Amino acid sequence: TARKSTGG
Amino acid sequence: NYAAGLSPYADKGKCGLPEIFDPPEELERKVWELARLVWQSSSVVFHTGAGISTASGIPDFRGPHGVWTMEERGLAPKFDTTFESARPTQTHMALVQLERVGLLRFLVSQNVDGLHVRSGFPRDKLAELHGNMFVEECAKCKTQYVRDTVVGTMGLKATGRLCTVAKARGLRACRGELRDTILDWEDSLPDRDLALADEASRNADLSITLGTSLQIRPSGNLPLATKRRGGRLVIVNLQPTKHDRHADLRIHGYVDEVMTRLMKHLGLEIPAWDGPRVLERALPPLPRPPTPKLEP
Ligand SMILES: Nc1ncnc2c1ncn2[C@@H]1O[C@H](COP(=O)(O)OP(=O)(O)OC[C@H]2O[C@H](O)[C@H](O)[C@@H]2O)[C@@H](O)[C@H]1O
Ligand SMILES: Cc1cc(F)c(Br)cc1NS(=O)(=O)c1ccc(NS(=O)(=O)c2cc(Cl)cc(Cl)c2)cc1C(=O)O
Ligand SMILES: CCCCCCCCCCCCCCCC=S
Ligand SMILES: [Zn+2]
Repeated sequence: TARKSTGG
Repeated sequence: NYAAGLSPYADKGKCGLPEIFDPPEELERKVWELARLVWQSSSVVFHTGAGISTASGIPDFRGPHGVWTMEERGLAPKFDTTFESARPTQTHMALVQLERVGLLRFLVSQNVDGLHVRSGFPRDKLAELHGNMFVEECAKCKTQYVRDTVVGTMGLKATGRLCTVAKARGLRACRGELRDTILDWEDSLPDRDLALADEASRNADLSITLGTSLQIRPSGNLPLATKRRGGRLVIVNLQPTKHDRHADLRIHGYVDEVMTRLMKHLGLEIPAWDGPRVLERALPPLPRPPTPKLEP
């Protein structure tokens, strides 16, 4: 569970 | 563009920043430094993003005419060429060669263009963290299928084809559901591929990012683990990137040019591309070339 996002 | 079935709830990040260009004097000075840094360093990991496929006519996401940049200001994106017809760039090919002579330990890519694999780059030294338009994968047994043409879905949807693997005992077809490998916003990264990239980047002592704005994680933070463990960090990108502050060396130039100069400073030929050559396993290493010359 390491999701592709920008974090915020 | 996400009429292709994908999430409209995505943070597109910071789009459309203006492109910086280093003046040609400072560029040559910098690329020389990189070349010394490559040769001087034992384990070297490269991190690619959309910026290295722009030369082939595939747009970036967050550039001046990026996909998200244009969507964000109410406009149709502009595709020059298809994924099938797109041809590997000097950078794609330079990277191929850099692996052959052991100057590249591992390659980490955010690109779904399929062009690293089609460049001939060995798959077992490549993490394709956001997927590959041409690769589909069996849900039941995890087996992958590199195709000649795109699998025709994104967002980890089913492509409407079944797995042809015949199993060890019995040897009858698996018939699992084949799905694309394209991650959607907030989809989990691939376990194997992220693990290898994570390890590669921890134990790397030089990380070089090429043509990524470094805004999407975890992909864009792997180059930092290199530094936290005492390594160096080179950032080749036209726009500024999210981690510019941590770079030991920023280069603001065209990536095809930088690599073109880099391969001369290392005294290496950049191959031409015959056409699509899926190479599952890396060949035996070629011998490491002559020592680089110093600056004239
Ligand atoms: N020839 C060039 N030389 C150097 N840089 C270039 C060139 N052409 C463009 N650029 C720069 O290259 C940079 C490209 O940055 P971005 O567009 O954010 O692409 P990513 O791969 O980092 O995006 C990651 C994910 O986000 C998406 O959702 C997908 O899932 C992606 O996989 C820009 O700063 C350009 O100025
Ligand atoms: C040659 C081909 C055969 C197919 F079966 C299919 Br599907 C597509 C292609 N063309 S492709 O090059 O590989 C190709 C692959 C993917 C995308 N997706 S995209 O850019 O996000 C996009 C999505 C949506 Cl919903 C509308 C548009 Cl206008 C664009 C586009 C193309 C293309 O450039 O047309
Ligand atoms: C790798 C370069 C591709 C640039 C051309 C644009 C192709 C469309 C890609 C859409 C793929 C979906 C991306 C969503 C990823 C989660 S934010
Ligand atoms: Zn299967």
